[PDB]
Amino acid sequence: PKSVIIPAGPFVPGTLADGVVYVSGTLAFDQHNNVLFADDPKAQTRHVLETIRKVIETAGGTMADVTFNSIFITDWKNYAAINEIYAEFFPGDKPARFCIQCGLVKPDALVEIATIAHIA
Amino acid sequence: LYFQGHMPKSVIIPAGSSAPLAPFVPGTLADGVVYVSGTLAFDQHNNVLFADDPKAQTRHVLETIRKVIETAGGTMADVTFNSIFITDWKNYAAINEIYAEFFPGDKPARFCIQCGLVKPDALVEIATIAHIA
Amino acid sequence: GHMPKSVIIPAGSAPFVPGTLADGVVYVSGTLAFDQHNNVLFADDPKAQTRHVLETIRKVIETAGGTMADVTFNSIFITDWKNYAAINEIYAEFFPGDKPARFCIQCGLVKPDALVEIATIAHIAK
Repeated sequence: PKSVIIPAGPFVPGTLADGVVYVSGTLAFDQHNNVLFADDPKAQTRHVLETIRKVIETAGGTMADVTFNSIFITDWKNYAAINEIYAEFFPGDKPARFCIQCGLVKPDALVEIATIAHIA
Repeated sequence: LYFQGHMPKSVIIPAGSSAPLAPFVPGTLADGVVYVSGTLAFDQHNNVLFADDPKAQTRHVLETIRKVIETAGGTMADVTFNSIFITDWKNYAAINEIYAEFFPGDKPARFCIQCGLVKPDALVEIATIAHIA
Repeated sequence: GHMPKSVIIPAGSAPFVPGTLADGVVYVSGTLAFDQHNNVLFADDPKAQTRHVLETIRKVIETAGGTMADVTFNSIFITDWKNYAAINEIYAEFFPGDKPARFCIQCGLVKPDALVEIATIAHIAK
C-alpha cells in the first residue's frame, strides 16, 4: 500500500508506491500558504524545486531519479527565467517534461511543478 | 506480445459505462498501475449533469473514477495521484470538500489547475493514477 | 530504480529530453509539431500538427524499445475546441485496437501557432 511522504515540517506533499514517487503540484508557499517572491519567477522556481527535492529525499531518492516534470506557468515572458533555474536542479541527464500555460491557485503564483521519480 | 510475457494493457470498461466523447476508454491497467481517463460529470450521451453545481459534478466524477479503479481490482486507497482541472477558483472550496470525502485516511498526491474543458457547463475534470497490485 | 533512468534521444533530434525510460515505463515529453528550428509546422492545420506530434512520440517510444500499443495514457493540450474533432480523427489512426486512457484540456502552449501538444506514458516490455 502507498506511503505518504511528509518532510519534517486534502493532499500530501508526495506518495510512494512500488518505487515510484508522485510529488504534488508544488508552488512557492510560506508556512501559511501565501506565495513567496510575488513578482520574481526565478526565486519562485527555486523554492518549488527545493521543496520537491526534499520530498524525493525524504523518500530516499535524488533529483537524478526524476523521470518527468509537469510545469505550469502563467506567462511565457517568464519561461526563460524558469528554465534557467530548472536546469540548475537537473545537472545531468534531464527529465522528460511538459510546460503549459494555465491558471494557478493564487494570483501571485508564477509557476507550479508536479514530479514523478523512480527510486530503488 | 501476450504469449511472450509482455502482457498488453487491459482496458477497463465498467458494466454500464456509456459511449465516450472521443477515442479513449474509461481506464487502462498495465503492470498493476491503473490510469483513469480525465473524467467529467457526463450522463449517457455525454451531456454535462448538474450545470451550476460543482459539488454534484465532483461527486459524480469521483463515483465514476472509483468504479474504474474497483473494476480494475483496486480501491480508492490505492490512488497515488490525481490531476484536477477546474474552470473557476470560486468553486475550489466546494470541489475540495467533496474530494476529501472520497479519500478518507492517507490522501493522494495531486495538482489542481484552472483551464478550459471540453464542455461549457463542465466545472471540474479529474484524471487518476492508482497502484493496485 | 537502482539503475538510473535512460534518456531517449532519437538519432537526429531547453532543459529536457524527448523522453525517459525507467523500470519499463516511458515518459515522453510534451511534444509539439516543431521543425528543426523549433518553429511550428502547419500553422492553421490541426490535423497535420497532430500527425507530426504522434509520429515524434512513436519514434521516441520505438527508440526506447516499445510500440504505440504500449501507450497507457496520453495527456493532450489544445488551444481551441473547434479543432477537437480534427485532432481526435488523427489521434485514432495512431491507436488502432485498444485505446489508451487520456485527458484533453484547453490551455496556452509555448508558441502561438501550436494547436496541439501531447505527452505520453507507455509500459514497454522489459
